[PDB]
Amino acid sequence: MSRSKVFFDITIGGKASGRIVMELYDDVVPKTAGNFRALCTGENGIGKSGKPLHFKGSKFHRIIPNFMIQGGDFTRGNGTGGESIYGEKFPDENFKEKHTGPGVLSMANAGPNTNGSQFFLCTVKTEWLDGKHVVFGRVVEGLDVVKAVESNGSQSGKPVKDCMIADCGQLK
Ligand code: PRO
Repeated sequence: MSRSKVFFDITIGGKASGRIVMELYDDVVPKTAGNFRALCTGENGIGKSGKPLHFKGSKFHRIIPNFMIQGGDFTRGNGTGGESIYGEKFPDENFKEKHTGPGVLSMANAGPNTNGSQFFLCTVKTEWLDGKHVVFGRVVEGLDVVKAVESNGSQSGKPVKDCMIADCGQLK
């Protein structure tokens, strides 16, 4: 069945750098896709954390060259935070989709069954994450914008400048 389309407009050090367009796999992982969709639109308002359940304004706090760009921590901004629309953590829905190449959209976590709002966009094939992170979508436009963000990461994960999701939402 159906697939939602969502976007991020990115700034890097405040400079507009383009739009990333993502297709979600609502047909394979509807609960996982649906959480991410709602966090793009902001439609579930204020969460248990007291902060908006919305990626807008948040950053890619962890970026690793030749690996992936990671965001979604809109409560702590640093990898410790994030909150799903379901309330904090939800189980791994399935591992039907794999990490096959750059562009893959997958959930960051802290171990089995700990999905929140943190996610990553792969800049390479990361087969070693298969069966441990739930893949729920892929980039279909703006992979160049993904690369631009990637150039600001470091081996340590720390970005050299703020890569921000200046706007986001759903297209259809
Ligand atoms: O941040 C990390 O290193 C792992 C791989 C991406 C999701 N969690």
